Amino acid sequence: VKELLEAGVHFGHERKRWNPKFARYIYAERNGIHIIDLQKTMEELERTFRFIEDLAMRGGTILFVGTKKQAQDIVRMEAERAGMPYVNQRWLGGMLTNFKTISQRVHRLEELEALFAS
RNA sequence: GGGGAGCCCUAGCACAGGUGCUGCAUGGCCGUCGUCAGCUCGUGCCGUGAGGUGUUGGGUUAAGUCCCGCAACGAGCGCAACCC
Repeated sequence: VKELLEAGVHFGHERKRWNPKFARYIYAERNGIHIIDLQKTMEELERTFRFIEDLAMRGGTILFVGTKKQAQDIVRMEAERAGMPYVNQRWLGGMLTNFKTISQRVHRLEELEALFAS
């Protein structure tokens, strides 16, 4: 499934503007663009969804942050079904250092919903 | 009959007074740049740090007025509004 549906439509891309370490995950580089090796993918993927299975089998959440048309749409959609918060918007500065600030904004938006129903 | 009080007279005294200088010792009060849109606070991030950031970028407005971007998210005095 993973390997076989992946060759369905995605793998390698980008014109040789490649970061060193990333190309350790890479086989070939031809036809003009790199070729992703689905092996290391599935390695880091059994690992990934092991991590994800655990963290989801004790409750905790993780984000979906995507801000490029494509990605953007999907994330929010999936997020709603996934429950978890989505960031398809300007990932604002401080969000994960300024928790008290963003929480200010939140409580105020809750208050928007408050003073709106009155 | 005198002493005492508001009460005026004269010497003496402590004093008043002076629109005499000093706005380069000052308050207060007006000017003026100028209704020009300007001066900053808060957590976070960048910078060894002074500090920067926010406020530099584009369209727009009477406007730091609003939008877009965006390492920031906002917040106060200004502009406006509450006043005639």
